[PDB]
Amino acid sequence: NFMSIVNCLMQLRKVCNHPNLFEVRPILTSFVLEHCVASDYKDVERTLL
Amino acid sequence: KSLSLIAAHSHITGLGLDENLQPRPTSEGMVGQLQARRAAGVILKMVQNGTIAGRAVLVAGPPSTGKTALAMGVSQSLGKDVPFTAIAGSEIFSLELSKTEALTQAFRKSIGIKIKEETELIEGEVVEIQIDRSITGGHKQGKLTIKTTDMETIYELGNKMIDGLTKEKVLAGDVISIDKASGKITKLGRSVQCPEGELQKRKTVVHTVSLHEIDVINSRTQGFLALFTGDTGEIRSEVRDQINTKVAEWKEEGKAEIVPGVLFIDEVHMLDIECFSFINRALEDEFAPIVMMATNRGVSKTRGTNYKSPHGLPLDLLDRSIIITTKSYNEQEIKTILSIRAQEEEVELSSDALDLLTKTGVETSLRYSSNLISVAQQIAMKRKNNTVEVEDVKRAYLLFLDSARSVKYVQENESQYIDDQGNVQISIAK
Amino acid sequence: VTRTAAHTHIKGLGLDESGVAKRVEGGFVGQIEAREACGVIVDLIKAKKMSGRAILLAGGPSTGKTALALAISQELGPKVPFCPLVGSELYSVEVKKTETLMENFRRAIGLRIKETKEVYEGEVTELTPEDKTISHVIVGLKSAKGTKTLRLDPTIYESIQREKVSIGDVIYIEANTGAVKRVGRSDAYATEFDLETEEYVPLPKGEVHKKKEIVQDVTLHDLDVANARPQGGQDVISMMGQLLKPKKTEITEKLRQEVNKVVAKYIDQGVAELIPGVLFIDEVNMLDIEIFTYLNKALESNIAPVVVLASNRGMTTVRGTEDVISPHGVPPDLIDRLLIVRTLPYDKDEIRTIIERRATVERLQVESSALDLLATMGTETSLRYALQLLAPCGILAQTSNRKEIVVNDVNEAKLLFLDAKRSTKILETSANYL
Ligand SMILES: Nc1ncnc2c1ncn2[C@@H]1O[C@H](COP(=O)(O)OP(=O)(O)O)[C@@H](O)[C@H]1O
Ligand SMILES: Nc1ncnc2c1ncn2[C@@H]1O[C@H](COP(=O)(O)OP(=O)(O)O)[C@@H](O)[C@H]1O
Ligand SMILES: [Mg+2]
Ligand SMILES: [Mg+2]
Ligand SMILES: [Mg+2]
Repeated sequence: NFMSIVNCLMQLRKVCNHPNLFEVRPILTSFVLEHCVASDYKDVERTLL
Repeated sequence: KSLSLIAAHSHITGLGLDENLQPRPTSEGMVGQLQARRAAGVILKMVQNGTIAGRAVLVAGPPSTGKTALAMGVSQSLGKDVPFTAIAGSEIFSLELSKTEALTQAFRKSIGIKIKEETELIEGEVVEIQIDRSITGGHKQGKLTIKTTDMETIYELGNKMIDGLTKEKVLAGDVISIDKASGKITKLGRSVQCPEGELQKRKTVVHTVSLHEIDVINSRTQGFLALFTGDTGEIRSEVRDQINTKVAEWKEEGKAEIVPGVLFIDEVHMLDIECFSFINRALEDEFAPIVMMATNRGVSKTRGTNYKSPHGLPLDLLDRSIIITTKSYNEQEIKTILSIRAQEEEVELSSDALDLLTKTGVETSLRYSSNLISVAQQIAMKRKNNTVEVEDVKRAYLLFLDSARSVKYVQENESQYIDDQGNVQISIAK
Repeated sequence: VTRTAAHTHIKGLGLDESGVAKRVEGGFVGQIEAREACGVIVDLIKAKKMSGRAILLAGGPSTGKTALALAISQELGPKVPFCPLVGSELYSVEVKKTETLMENFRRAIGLRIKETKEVYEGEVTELTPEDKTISHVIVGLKSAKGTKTLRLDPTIYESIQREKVSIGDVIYIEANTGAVKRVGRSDAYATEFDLETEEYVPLPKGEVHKKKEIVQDVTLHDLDVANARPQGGQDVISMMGQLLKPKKTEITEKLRQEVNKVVAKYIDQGVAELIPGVLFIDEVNMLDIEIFTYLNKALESNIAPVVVLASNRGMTTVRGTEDVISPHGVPPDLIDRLLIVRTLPYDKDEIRTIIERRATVERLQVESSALDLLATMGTETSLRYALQLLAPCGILAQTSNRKEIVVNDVNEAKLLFLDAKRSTKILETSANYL
């Protein structure tokens, strides 16, 4: 259509001047690995101790 | 779901022997070496017997024979619940840890202990939860209903049941499974859950723990942090002696049964003479696992001495050990090994490419053909067909050069390469 | 503007779709077999199936081994991890060379993950216990589009006490991680005092709770260091956990078994994807015999990817051995599992195209007489002496206000600067050790 062309170009016009495309730059915090290998052997420490 | 990509030692699964210990020609990834697989089956039933200990064995031979593949077949045919320790010969050299105490650490790592006990479990569907606390005082008073197919009862809860019931979110629709001795809650499913059986059942749990773990745990409290971080070393032998008498008392009382594991050391030729005499003492101990060694070098000078001892090992080590040797393979067995590597790598090969690949495997080496089978499917894959042609093997031969051919190229171009004294002709003229 | 240091003129191997390498393509002249075979190695890394393959690049100086190493490192792309390494760098006194070698084999591999995290932000209204207590704090974050109250742990509340926030300060709180950042005092309290060290930030737009997904890549060795030692935190117990034992130790095999166990669980869930990489070792002849013998069992291991070596010697004595004489400084068992790609030298016209294309990348203008003179110096002294003397001719052109390199500038470069053989010929005549 003619509306999808303009509505597709308004994002690039929302990019080239300033990245207003929802503007979420990641804060780069650490990984969310929750396994914690030692806790799988903590019960073994409880039985041996 | 042991992590398994394509290895050189991935196709070998089990030793592949019969009940009479005579090996088949093609069985379980291992083709050839009848005497080595039969003697390795004698070692396999030696570990499966478990009535004897303190024995060392050695697997020797030329390269491209598979002594490490034979020990891999022994470790794969060993099965689960038996510990297998595969260390390197240069792995014992450490700065924070002594070589002798690291070798003692491997000798304690090889043997494990099975200890079993019984616990109770109550698994059933929750109907509703009705806790009771106070806005000022505290002292929570929990009540909930547990239901199954043939039982439906209300369970009153204590303080720690509401501690674990409020630190872990749960609903009426959510279904729990509670252990009485552990005190922790297993929120398994919600209304996965579809349960059957009785409400309260008692099952047995079995734990396997090696002697090295008990050694560093009974060393100190932070030996558990040294068990994970690896900052252990140089344990006092009173833990080893009292732990040996405690393990012997656990065997006499019938509480703890032990499993005799296998200790495998790779590249044992460049080992120190102190570790040699330490093995010469440690093979005679009571809790001594079966040791398999793979001497890979030839006759040369041992590290730590000046004389050239034969086999690269002193005779005190080789006196108390048995030696298995391997021989070279025929022309047909290289084609069979490349065929089973084609079955392992999922590569469809032609007959003429297998014949030319067998010929260049006889001429150069086994490993070069065992990689040319990999790259030949990709020179074939660039032509967008899964069939491997002889042109891909010839192109893979002229591109990837052998060691002896570039030895001839190095000896022809010695002016190009840098010499021993650092002299090099980086120019062309004059 | 643009820094050029014996590189950046090569944008890859420059091969065709059929495989045949061009003569002049991508900063390369000649060397068809090493470039096309190097592209076969590039596709071999693009297979994501092969492991344990070792291909050494053996040749003389000024032949293009490290340039081919930057050609494969540029041909792979940024999505494939590349680990540059020198064999002289593996010697360590904190741990053994075995731990650095196998650790580098865990450094070559990569693994990209995808995960969602929750983002909370807003102006702090009340910091008060619940109604009765063990001391937790409900933090009422006033955002623009919403107002919500949340209950926090005592550790993140302790970091809230660390940030010295009060009633009416904009904070940033992450749910899964627990890190706390303060943006500043809100703009509503800018008129309370005329001068204040705390900057005034506007209210954050959007909701209170926000979610997003990241395609962040992180190497498996970074997960191994994350599994090995405590890194940091904002509390006393985490910072003292760092401060107590920060010295790096050797890693056991069972730890790597649990790491790739939960990594294999992540690839069983369809979250992550395992991709191999490249460990490139420079000057393999400088390695000890212990690193060679651990390379023998290490290439028999599973996770060892396509490792490219570079050795510039021949039938020499191995380091750590007395009587062992072997080609390339490599023992014959490691050389048996190695693959040798022979490097070809270059003619006079190919030296002229090296000086030519290096001059166009260096943005200098060279006349034809000075180009033929630098060709004769390329065929007389060395290649690195002509490429080393490309810049002082342009410097003397700048001092003489000329825009092109002339005969007198390169002859003045011959008088002011001397090569190897003139230095040896001068140092042959000595009065008192000249
Ligand atoms: N009996 C065998 N069956 C299958 N493959 C074998 C056998 N013997 C040797 N190989 C091949 O030899 C290669 C490894 O040889 P290796 O065990 O390293 O020799 P060495 O221990 O003498 O260095 C493997 O890729 C394997 O495929
Ligand atoms: N075929 C080639 N085309 C263009 N430049 C080359 C070529 N071969 C080598 N060079 C140049 O020679 C310089 C030094 O070569 P280098 O890779 O250091 O040799 P080596 O690997 O033997 O030390 C590099 O900066 C590179 O730009
Ligand atoms: Mg071996
Ligand atoms: Mg003795
Ligand atoms: Mg180099």
